Amino acid sequence: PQITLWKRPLVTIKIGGQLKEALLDTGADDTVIEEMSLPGRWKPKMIGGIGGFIKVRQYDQIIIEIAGHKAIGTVLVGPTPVNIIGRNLLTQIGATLNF
Amino acid sequence: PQITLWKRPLVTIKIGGQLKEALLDTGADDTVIEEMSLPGRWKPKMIGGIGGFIKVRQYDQIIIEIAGHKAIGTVLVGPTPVNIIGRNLLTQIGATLNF
Ligand SMILES: COc1ccc(S(=O)(=O)N(CC(C)C)C[C@@H](O)[C@H](C[C@]23C[C@H]4C[C@H](C[C@H](C4)C2)C3)NC(=O)O[C@H]2CO[C@H]3OCC[C@H]32)cc1
Ligand SMILES: [Cl-]
Ligand SMILES: [Cl-]
Ligand code: NA
Repeated sequence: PQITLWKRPLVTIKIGGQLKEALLDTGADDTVIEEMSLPGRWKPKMIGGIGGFIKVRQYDQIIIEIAGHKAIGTVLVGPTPVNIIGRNLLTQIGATLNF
Repeated sequence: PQITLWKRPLVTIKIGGQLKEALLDTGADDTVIEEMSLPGRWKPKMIGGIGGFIKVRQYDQIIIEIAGHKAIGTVLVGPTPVNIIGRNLLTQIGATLNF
């Protein structure tokens, strides 16, 4: 699809068996999902943006479905009010910025 | 241009006669730049990032070139980890997300 930026670029994703809405975010290096359980081992990480840093759990090799396209990669889980699909998974679905 | 997301989508901007590097950020509603001097009056704005809320200076109707495309719009000045070009100016340069 071609997604305009007049509004936030929100799509439906499926992760951990759950359907969620998420933001396609080219400024996020990594994908960050609101608090949820995922299977497998994890390790702590700090990520920073406007306002400073938050602590998240890093899960590797997690599959997501993003607007109908399957991808696999690292997912960070932590206290965010909005699910963020970051570059590590945007690349896998062939997303590009065009102008 | 068509910009893939394997690396950060960094571009050169021109604002205040000066060249700076900025990140094209579809998850930002607003454009936020690090401390610099801009002409005219400013207004207060609170914006919320991943780490919490910060006060910024809002300057309206600022001329800015982004990857060679001309925009005239609102620029927020404050402590950001990187200069970010948000949707208010991405729309002016005709950017879309495609996959
Ligand atoms: C290492 O991997 C990551 C490291 C950092 C982030 S980040 O969420 O902090 N951020 C990085 C960027 C600031 C360099 C991504 C941004 O797109 C962030 C994305 C957010 C995702 C989620 C919803 C909302 C607030 C917050 C939580 C940040 C936008 N947007 C943002 O801060 O926008 C501000 C400027 O415009 C305004 O409009 C939106 C908030 C404000 C994500 C993954
Ligand atoms: Cl990854
Ligand atoms: Cl590619
Ligand atoms: Na894992």
